Parts: sequence; structure tokens; C-alpha cells
Amino acid sequence: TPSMEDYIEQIYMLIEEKGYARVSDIAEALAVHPSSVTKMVQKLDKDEYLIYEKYRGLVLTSKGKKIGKRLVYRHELLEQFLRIIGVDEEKIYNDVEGIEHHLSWNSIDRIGDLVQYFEEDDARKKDLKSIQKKTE
Amino acid sequence: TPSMEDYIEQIYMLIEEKGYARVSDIAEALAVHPSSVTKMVQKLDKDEYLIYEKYRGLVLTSKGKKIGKRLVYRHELLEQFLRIIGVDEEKIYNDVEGIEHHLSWNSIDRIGDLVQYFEEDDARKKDLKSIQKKT
Amino acid sequence: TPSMEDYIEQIYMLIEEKGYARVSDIAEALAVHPSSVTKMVQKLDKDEYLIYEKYRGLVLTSKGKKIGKRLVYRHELLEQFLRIIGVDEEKIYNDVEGIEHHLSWNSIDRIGDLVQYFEEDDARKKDLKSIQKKT
Amino acid sequence: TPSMEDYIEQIYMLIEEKGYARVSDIAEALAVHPSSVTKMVQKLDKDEYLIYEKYRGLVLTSKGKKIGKRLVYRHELLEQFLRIIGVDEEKIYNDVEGIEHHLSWNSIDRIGDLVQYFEEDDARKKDLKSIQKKTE
DNA sequence: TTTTTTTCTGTCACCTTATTTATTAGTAAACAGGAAACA
DNA sequence: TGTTTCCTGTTTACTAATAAATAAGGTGACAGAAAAAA
Ligand SMILES: [Mn+2]
Ligand SMILES: [Mn+2]
Ligand SMILES: [Mn+2]
Ligand SMILES: [Mn+2]
Ligand SMILES: [Mn+2]
Ligand SMILES: [Mn+2]
Ligand SMILES: [Mn+2]
Ligand SMILES: [Mn+2]
Repeated sequence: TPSMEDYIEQIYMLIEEKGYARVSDIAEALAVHPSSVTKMVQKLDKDEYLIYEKYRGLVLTSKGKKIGKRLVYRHELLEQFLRIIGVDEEKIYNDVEGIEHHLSWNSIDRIGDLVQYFEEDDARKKDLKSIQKKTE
Repeated sequence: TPSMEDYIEQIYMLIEEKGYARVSDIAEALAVHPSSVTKMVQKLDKDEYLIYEKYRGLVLTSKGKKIGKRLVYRHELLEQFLRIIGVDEEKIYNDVEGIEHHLSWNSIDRIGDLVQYFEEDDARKKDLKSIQKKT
Repeated sequence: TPSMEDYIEQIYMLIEEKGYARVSDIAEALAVHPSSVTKMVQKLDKDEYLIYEKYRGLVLTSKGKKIGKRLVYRHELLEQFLRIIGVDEEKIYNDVEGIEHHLSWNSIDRIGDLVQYFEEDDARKKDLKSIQKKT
Repeated sequence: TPSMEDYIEQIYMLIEEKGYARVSDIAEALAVHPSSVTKMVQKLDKDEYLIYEKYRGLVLTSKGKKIGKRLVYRHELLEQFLRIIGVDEEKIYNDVEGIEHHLSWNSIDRIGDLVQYFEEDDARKKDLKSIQKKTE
């Protein structure tokens, strides 16, 4: 099930952004009651993804850092992919969070071929925009 | 919603392919126990997607067909997109059935424009492979 | 082929009505034991009138559709004939299912002209009723 | 049922045509092997319709001759009906023998009314004959 | 010489009984929370 | 803000029961021969 990965994603993003992994701010961001977060963090601490103390914040382990880096790579790739294709901003975030878990790594690899195709050249992007507008 | 769209999609595909949809066919197509299929047909009948006759069969109403056609169109379009981009053959069917239900129809339409950008010209499909090969 | 034409006739009607033909519904329609329905379905499958799938169902082929479409027209025409002529509605169905399989198509074609002769005017049917009401 | 009525019908027709009915005449009339005729004469002896002798012949009783004339009436009426509406002369007989056994007597009476309707006025036949060719 | 009955014996028509599969109806129980509590 | 303790539906199998579809056997009228009676 998909709900297992986003906690690692969020913990990584949070310790890079503000160095403060905590039970509070990862709850409202997911729009869930903090008791579910309390249960999940304690479930996955037992799988070596975390470092924890009864009155201290969380820290990532050696494997958690690189797993989270891959997750952030995937999320950041897909956001700019969808912007290149041209879906309006209001849609992008939840579209990415919807698909990011079900794509296999072969598809994430081959999407890298596609995103570079429209970024290392100026013209192909404008051809794609011309087609996009020709039947809007 | 996703979990009902899967059943509408599969029922439509079976009707289209062979003219009748059976509980024992939907169960394999979805890889579920048939009790779930019957308990879900008796749930789609009250939303008027289906006409359900107990121990006899089921049929799509005019509401159901209009949805099923769009669902199958989305399925084929996403498969063709992944095939144009070059995903491994065995993985395409696993990825498409995963992502398809979370995608807004807005991005489905924009993918429908992306697919024809490359379908328009034989040159582009290997210009892209010129990006691929230098990895 | 009287005994064989009835199955195709009823299967066509039942597909147009329900959307699917089931062995038990055919058995009730022809008023026979369902094993006699199975035994005849497996024969129509080898005469190529229909496609049969074991424990799954039936589909009419291009032969069977065009045959049954004509048989149903014959049925409706004979019902309309006996209803024009003044027979009480109890016995019309039994008479039709009795005679329809023994009439040649020349007879059917001329009965169509007779029915049209009576449906193109109103005075003709009342002269016919006026002769019935004294002979 | 067909094979039960047609022996009375054909025996009556032969008795009125020639004054006597042999077993061979019935076998040829129904196109069957004569032993099938004798084993049916056994079934009719049991039912009072006729008088039988082991090697001499058949004679209809007062019961048989009443029914046989009504069956001959049905035959002649249906033949005249099919001949009025324009069926080809060679097609008539085989169509009559097919339906005479399944039409109930109510339909036969109504068919008699229909035959009267055309036989009492010549113009109706001309109207029907015009429409009969209008679209061939 | 030609019918006209008595047996032989074959397909067949259709139903009864049994069997194999498919469909439906509860029971359960592990999940995913989540309303009150704390600190 | 950092968690704990019972509640509270959801989702899916599983196990039973219920019916539907199919196959293996019988009967038994109806032909069609081929001898036999006349
Ligand atoms: Mn996520
Ligand atoms: Mn993400
Ligand atoms: Mn689907
Ligand atoms: Mn799909
Ligand atoms: Mn019929
Ligand atoms: Mn009919
Ligand atoms: Mn007859
Ligand atoms: Mn006759």
C-alpha cells in the first residue's frame, strides 16, 4: 500500500528544510489526526528507518538518508515533468502525490529521457506548445 | 471513484470483447474472490450504472456505457504513451493500471496532446533516442 | 426445420429482450427440460449458427442474426394477420407457433400483401366485420 | 395430431372417390410402407371410427363419416383461401397439409368469413391483385 | 402373381437422475483510524 | 504539544448454501425390412 513511503519523504524534506523532525508538523500537512502519525512512526522505527528517544526528536539512519534522497528525486522530477507538459498549477501537486507511488523505477528512468528532451533545447518545447494550443 | 471505475472498466471490456460479462470472469480479470464481485454489482445497480438480475446476469445502462468508453480510452492512451516513451513491455500493464485512476482528466488531455506530438513525425521518435543513447 | 428454427427464433428474441440468453430462460420459453436445450445448443454451435462457451454462454454469428431477424418478422406478420382477421386473442399465439414453421415463404409474402390491403383503409375492416356479424 | 387425422381424411376421400379403400391406396396417399398403415388401422379399430376385417377391408361407421366430411371441408376451404390470395398453384397443397392440423376451428370459421368477403364481390379481388404486383 | 399381416430391429426424441460449476449469503477478523483522555 | 486507552466502522477472504448447466442412462413411439398367410 502507498501510505508507507510518504512519512520517509516528509521526514527527509523536513530535516533538510528546518532540521526539526517532529510529530506535529507532519500531521496537518497530510491532513490526518496526529494519533495515526504517532502509530505509524512507532511502527516503522522498528525497521531501522529512524533514531528515536522518549523525549527527543527523530533522526534518519544511514539507509534512510539515501532512500529519502531517491524519494525527493522522484517527486521533484515528476513536478517539473508535469509543468513541462503544461497542466495547470492547481492540479500538479496532488496528481504527483497520486501517481508517485505506483510508477516502477523503469518508468521513472525512462521519464528522465523525456524531461531532458524538452529542457536542453528551446525549440521542441515551443513545437509542443504549438500543438497544445492548436486543439485547446 | 477508483474502486468502482475498475469494475465499470472491466465489465465494459468483457461486454465489448465477448458480449457477456460473468461474475467468474470479472473475478479473474480483477484477481478477487467472486463474493466481492457480486457484492459490488449489487452496489452498482442502485447507482443505476447496471441492470442486475439475480442468478441471471448484468447489463450496462446508458449512464454506464458513457463512462466505460472514457475509461477504456484513458487505458489505451496511457498504454500508448508509455509505449512511445519506451517502458519495458512487461511493466507497462502493471504501471498503467496503477496510475490511471489518480490522474485528473486535465493531465489526461495534455498527455493526449503529448502522444500526438511524437506520433506526428517519424523523426522525433529517434531524435528522442538520441537523448536516450548518450546516458 | 421446425424443431430447429424455434431455438434460433427464441434466442434472438431473448437477446433483444434481456441482452443475454440463458439456458434456463430458453428452457422456459420452449417449455422443455434444460438438458435438451444444452444438447441443441452444442449442435447449433457445430452448424455455425452461434458461438458456444462451456459454462459461459452464447453469441449469435452473422448467419444466426440474419436468420433470426427474418424468423421474428414472420412471427409478427402472422400475429398481425390473425388479429386483423378477427380471432380471439387467447388462441393467436398457439395458432401462430403451430403454423409458422410449415408455411412457405411465398405464402408469407402473399399474406403480407393481404395484411397491407387491410391496413391501408378503414372501411374494408368494417365490411369484413359486417360479414362476420351475419355469417 | 397430423398422423391421427390424416388417415380418417384419406380413407374418407378414397371411399367417396372409388367406393372402396385398399391398404395400398392409403400407403401411396401418405407415402408410407403399408405395414405402417395396417398397424394404424389396428389403432382405429379400437376407437369405433371404422369396421375392419383381417384380410377384407375397411368401412367407415356413422361416427367416422360425420368427422371425415368436416375435415374435407377444412381442406377445401384452406385450399380455396390460399388460391384466392395468389399463392402459386404448385405450392398450395404442401402448404395446406402443413397447417390444416394446427389451425383451431375458430380460425377456420374466421377464414371462411374472409373467403366470403372476397367471393361476394369481384372488385375486391382486382384491388388485391393490383397491390399484389405494385411492388414486385 | 400380388397384396396384406406378423415379427426384427434399428435409429432416434425426450425426460429422469446425477454430477460439476457458478453464484450468493452470512461470519469473521485484521486495519485504519479516532473520540476522549494527558501534561 | 507528546503521546495512550478503548471504540467503530471498512475491506477483504473463508466457508456454506443455492442454484444453474452438463453428462450418463433409460424408456418407448415410429419407422423401415423381410418373411409369412391369403
Ligand atoms: Mn506520497
Ligand atoms: Mn511525494
Ligand atoms: Mn482501472
Ligand atoms: Mn485501466
Ligand atoms: Mn416458432
Ligand atoms: Mn413464432
Ligand atoms: Mn393432413
Ligand atoms: Mn388435408
